[PDB]
Amino acid sequence: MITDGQIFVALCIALTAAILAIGLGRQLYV
Amino acid sequence: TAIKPSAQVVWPIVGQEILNGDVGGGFSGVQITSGVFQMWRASGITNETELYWTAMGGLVMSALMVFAGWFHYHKAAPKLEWFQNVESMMNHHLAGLLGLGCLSWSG
Amino acid sequence: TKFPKFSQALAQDPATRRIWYGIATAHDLESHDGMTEENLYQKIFASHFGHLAIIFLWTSGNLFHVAWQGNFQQWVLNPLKVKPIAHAIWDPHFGQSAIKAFTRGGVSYPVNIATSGVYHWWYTIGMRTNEDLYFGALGLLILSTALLFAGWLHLQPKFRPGIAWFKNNESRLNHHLSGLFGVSSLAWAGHLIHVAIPESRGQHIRWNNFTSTLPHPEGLTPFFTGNWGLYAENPDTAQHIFGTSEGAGTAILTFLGGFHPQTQSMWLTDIAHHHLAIAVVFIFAGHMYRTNWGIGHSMKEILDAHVPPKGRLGSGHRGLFETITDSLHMQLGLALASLGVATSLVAQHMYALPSYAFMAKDYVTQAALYTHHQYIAGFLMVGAFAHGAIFFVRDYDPEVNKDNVLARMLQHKEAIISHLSWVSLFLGFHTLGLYIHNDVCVAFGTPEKQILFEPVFAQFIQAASGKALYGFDVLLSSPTSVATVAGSKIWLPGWVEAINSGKNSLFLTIGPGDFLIHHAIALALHTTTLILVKGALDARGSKLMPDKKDFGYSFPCDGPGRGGTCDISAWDAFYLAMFWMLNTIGWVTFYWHWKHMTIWGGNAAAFNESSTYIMGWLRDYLWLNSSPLINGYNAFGMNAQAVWAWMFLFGHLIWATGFMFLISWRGYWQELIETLVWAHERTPIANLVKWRDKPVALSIVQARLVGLAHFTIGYIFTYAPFVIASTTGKFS
Amino acid sequence: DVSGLTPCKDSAVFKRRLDGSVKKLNSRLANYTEGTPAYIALEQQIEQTKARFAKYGEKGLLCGADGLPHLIADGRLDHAGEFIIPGFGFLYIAGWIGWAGRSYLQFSKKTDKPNENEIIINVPVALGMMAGAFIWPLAAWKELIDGKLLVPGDEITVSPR
Amino acid sequence: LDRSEAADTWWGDKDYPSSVVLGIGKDVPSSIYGVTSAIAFSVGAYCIAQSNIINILSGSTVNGFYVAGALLVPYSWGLHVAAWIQKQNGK
Amino acid sequence: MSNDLLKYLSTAPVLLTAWMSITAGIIIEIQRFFPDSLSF
Amino acid sequence: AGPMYDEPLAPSGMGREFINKERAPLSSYVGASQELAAFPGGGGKEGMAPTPWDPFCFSELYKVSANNPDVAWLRESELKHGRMAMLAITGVMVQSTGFHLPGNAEVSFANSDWVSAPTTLPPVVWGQVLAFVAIAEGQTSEGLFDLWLGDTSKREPGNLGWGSGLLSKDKKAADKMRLKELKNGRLAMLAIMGVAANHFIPGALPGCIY
Ligand code: CLA
Ligand SMILES: CC1=C(/C=C/C(C)=C/C=C/C(C)=C/C=C/C=C(C)/C=C/C=C(C)/C=C/C2=C(C)CCCC2(C)C)C(C)(C)CCC1
Repeated sequence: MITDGQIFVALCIALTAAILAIGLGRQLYV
Repeated sequence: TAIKPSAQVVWPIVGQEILNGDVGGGFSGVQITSGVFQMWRASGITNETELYWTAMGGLVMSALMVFAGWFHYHKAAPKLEWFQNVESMMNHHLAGLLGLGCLSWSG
Repeated sequence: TKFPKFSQALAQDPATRRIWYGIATAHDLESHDGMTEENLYQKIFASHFGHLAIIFLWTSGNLFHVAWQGNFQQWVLNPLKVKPIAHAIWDPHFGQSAIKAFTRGGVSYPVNIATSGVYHWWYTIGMRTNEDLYFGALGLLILSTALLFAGWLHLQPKFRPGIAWFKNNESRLNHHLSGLFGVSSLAWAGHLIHVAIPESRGQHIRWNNFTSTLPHPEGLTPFFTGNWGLYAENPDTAQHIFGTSEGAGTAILTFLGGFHPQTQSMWLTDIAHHHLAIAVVFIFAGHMYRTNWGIGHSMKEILDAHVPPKGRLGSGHRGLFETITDSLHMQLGLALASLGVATSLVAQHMYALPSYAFMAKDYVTQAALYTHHQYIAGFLMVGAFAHGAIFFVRDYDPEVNKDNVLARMLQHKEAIISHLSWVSLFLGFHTLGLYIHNDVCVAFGTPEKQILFEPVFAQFIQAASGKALYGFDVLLSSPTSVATVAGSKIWLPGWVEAINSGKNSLFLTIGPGDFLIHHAIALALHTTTLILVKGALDARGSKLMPDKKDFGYSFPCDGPGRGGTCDISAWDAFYLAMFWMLNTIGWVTFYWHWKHMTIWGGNAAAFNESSTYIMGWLRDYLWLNSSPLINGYNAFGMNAQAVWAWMFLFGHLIWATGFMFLISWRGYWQELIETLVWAHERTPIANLVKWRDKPVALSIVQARLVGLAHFTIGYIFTYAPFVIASTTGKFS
Repeated sequence: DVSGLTPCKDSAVFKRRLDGSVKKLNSRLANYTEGTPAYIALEQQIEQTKARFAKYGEKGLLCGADGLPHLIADGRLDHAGEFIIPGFGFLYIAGWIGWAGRSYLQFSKKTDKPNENEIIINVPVALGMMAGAFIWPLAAWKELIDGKLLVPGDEITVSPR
Repeated sequence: LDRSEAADTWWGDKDYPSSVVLGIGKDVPSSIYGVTSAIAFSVGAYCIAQSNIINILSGSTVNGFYVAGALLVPYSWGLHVAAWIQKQNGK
Repeated sequence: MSNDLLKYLSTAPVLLTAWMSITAGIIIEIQRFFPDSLSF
Repeated sequence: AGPMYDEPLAPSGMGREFINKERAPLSSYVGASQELAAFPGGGGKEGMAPTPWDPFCFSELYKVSANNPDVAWLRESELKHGRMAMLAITGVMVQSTGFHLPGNAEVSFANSDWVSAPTTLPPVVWGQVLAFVAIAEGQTSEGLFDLWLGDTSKREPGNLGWGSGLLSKDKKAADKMRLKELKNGRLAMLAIMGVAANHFIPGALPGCIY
């Protein structure tokens, strides 16, 4: 049984990946 | 009601004789769906000699039409003035073609 | 600074085609304004990083959803009865009946039943609880984060690799074969021997105790002493039950062959030995090329001096190194062709030699995986040929390839195209003729007249592999054969029983239907290759258009002059060959699905009798198996296959909508849009709201692309519901 | 015997198929009376069916599990009549047709009006070419040896490579 | 490896290839190449025969020194090709 | 009849129709006299 | 620009002029047979006909393409087949009488079935024969790709250098001996293939004794 805290830390890592993806997209655009 | 109308028969060549299905009346053939049987029943044809003779008459009419088509181009072709008589054409097609056609069919 | 900043022409374009062409030329970096080779390579590198990040995010998402919403733990106990769950459904449009119907799989909420085999794969490699899946998802998320950071980093000024580094072929090939292939396969063999075989034998090996637990009781002492047969001694017994210690052996590297009897899947010891051996071979292969020390090879020297005597192949392979290392399209085409062949190979091998536990009895997953990988193989092959054509029209230098092995292809392209046309015409004429002959013979109630050809050569190959029902008695089928004698002690004792056992898909029995459908497949492959080869070879020019290379790869036409020049650009030869790709993969998947459905039902006589004529194909496969799909929802109610029925009709709709773009062309729609423009400009109130880009009909190539995409998407979205829903409803 | 097949003479499924076809016709036969054209035609149908099955049995065809003849096309002369003999027959006829066409084209080009000779066939000489094409394998070999079958390679247009 | 760092090995005009294609073996005499080729082929055939044919290969017991030497058959092929190349090069 | 009608009958479609009718007749009559010949 | 109707597809400066040069004719080869030209009127003398026999014209098929072999290659192959067939027919005739080498415990050369005679021997005994044939046919063959394209310069067809000195110095007698070789080789080829055909299907050669 996956816990709510486990889902939350996974979501935090996903948000970090989102920020890095935005940065990579900006650098690819320029 | 019981007999299935059929007026086409296939020859036996490559096993296509299976298409001559059981249509009733001791006859084997391909069932038709053109309504010509009911048409002839309405017209009053009750025997096959009548069908044969109207077929021969149709052949004579077809030959007459081919002759007329040849004649009206190669022997006696009308003029544009003749063709452009639309009023006379309408008079003859209303009263002469449709009117007398309906009158004769009614008779 | 309009949206297509990379294309000043499209920026100045005032119509609505600016948006379309910018979107579809966004990734055509070679043709971008003010572009250099070094910047092109660096941007490609960064995009590769982003793509790898996306792949790992997709994998982590699958793992997380199965861990959180899937019944993996329940499925582990009873794999053959519990239906695996993909993910939960959240839909405020569902009715109570829909919620009740989609509540399944031993859970209290609506769900989707997984048809990807991920449950079987994870169970085989040794995942037993949702925690393991969750930690794998976290690891993949961290890996994606690292890859995104790398992609960002390598676009920085001090971290931008150079063109020489990019074009260093020898070092790249050495490392991508000795490490990426070899060491990675060695790592997978290590994972199997350390975690998967113990878990299949009833041992919980995880990160907290894999250091302490020995993979073998002997340890590495046999390995260092050279008594390597100790690791093959004591294999798993035929009474073994997967995941339990009863009937479990101690061997870690074996060559038993055949299949594990309970799971009807290959032995994990065999798989570990496979990966270890192939890792050794790859590591040896990866020391071929010269990199910084002296030993090695020079690919330029090899290609240059490989020329046969008396100019048989012209000047040989001179200049091919230059063209390949300069043109990225040739490299892309070679990679796509190799990957398409590999995808066809995995599609053909997964069903014949299942590797994951209990996948053989999971009929839906097998068909889904086969259809999936065959379709992707077709896509990759068409892409390989398309990029070969782009290389010819964009990157081919006849001065460099003066009398080359590649230039002689253009020299005798007419002969190649004519012979492809001949073989395609012959196969099509005679296959269709035999099929129609059988159709008419059965139609006239005389099946005895059918022209039924036994696939004698394929049956001979099956006998040589070990089949015995045909009675050929050749090679491995012959007990006296030297091949059988030589192999009798390693793998043949398992392989012979596996192949001769009738409950398996390994070397299926074949007949006249197999003969005819195989020749149809040959027709389709040869015709697709004809279209693609003609496009690639006539891309540079033709008798109707010798200066096609000046116009480029994808242009609409040359006008109605010279009789008409529709579909002449050799992009239109991709477009036209995509139809044949869909056709051939559809025939292949129809064949696979029907021949497997009958065998799963224990009714192979139906295929052997009805597959010899197209009426039988239409009646006993499509019409018969379409009932559970179309009955997904009806007037009386709805089942869990209502989603599949909706999709079948949705794919039908998309496929039919593609015909509009493919048939009706641009002038009609341009005039219609002119009338609509008049109406909008002349109506009151609405005329205050006014466009910025002048509306125009879609371009010729744009609409060809859109119609082809509609055709393809309708194709896949109307066949996938059929192949999944019918297999699920019949469960056979 | 090859590939697990058996002859159609000792084929229970083949015999069952024969009896099923015979029983189907004899049933359909009930609708019509004795001596009628349809009755005698169905009797011909039954006789032809039985003759076909007997001929298939006698010819030595191999019948599979489905009870239908299977043709073996690999080269074995035990089953030459299935493919090898019809194959050579078709090859001869097709080469006859191609040779007649080629020779007529060779004639018609030399004519003053080849374009009109192609759509209005000079039948008196065309029949001559059809007749003379009977010996095409020797004629083709002779023309090949004399260098008149193939046009050289750089006398035929070819597009810009 | 750069494009410039490569010797000119193309030999389409010539009847035989230059000895530069042999790499490190460019200076090896043809007689030595041929005799070593014969020895290598004989040894490799012997090893394969003793591994697989004379004794049927058993998974429990494989010699290893017969697995090695079986690779000398490709080596023998290369050696006899190089023997021919050196013979035509007169080296 | 005349050179003109002979030329017209020698035209391509008339000749193709006549020749293919002859071929179909030959095949049909061969089927009638040697029916159901699956092999030589 | 040569005997061939088409230029070779091999390129200029890499073989084209080598293939497309003049080649010797069939008439300049010692193979004519008086027996074929043995009838009233036209005929030959000294065992040779005035013209060679080639109904199918395989000799001059090079003019169509250089894929087809040259008359030099064809004569080389003819003499090879003839020599091999002469040895083969002599071997089967001698073996079928029952004469055999002494033998020992290891080897037994006693077998009259010429078809299965090699099968009786140990692996080594026929292995040596096959190895000798493999080495010799492969060492003596140098410049055979040159006889195919037609350059009878380095290698004469059929002249391996074995006992070529015993050929007479007179051209007439040398050609006579070469013609005797060719005739005996062709007769032996027919004989050995006839015996093989008789074995495979009986009755192919009615005069058989083996
Ligand atoms: C390190 C990797 C590794 C390990 C641990 C094992 C372990 C085992 N293998 Mg081996 N195997 C390997 C790699 C490995 N293999 C490779 C690369 C291949 C070639 C594809 C094979 C092919 C193979 C077969 C076919 C069989 C085994 C079997 C065995 C068992 C006994 C072998 C033995 O006693 O050899 C002892 C040998 C040594 C101590 C010396 C080996 C030195 C080698 C020859 C050096 C050269 C390697 C060469 C260049 C690499 C390329 C391969 C080349 C031979 C073609 C054991 C479980 C048998 C088995 O389990 O049957 C049930 C069996 O039948 N193996
Ligand atoms: C246009 C172009 C292009 C493209 C191309 C392509 C796309 C191709 C493809 C191709 C392909 C896709 C191919 C394939 C092939 C294959 C093969 C060739 C195979 C082989 C095989 C084998 C050899 C095998 C064998 C074996 C074994 C080993 C074991 C078992 C048995 C057997 C016998 C089976 C490019 C880019 C280049 C560029 C230029 C132009």
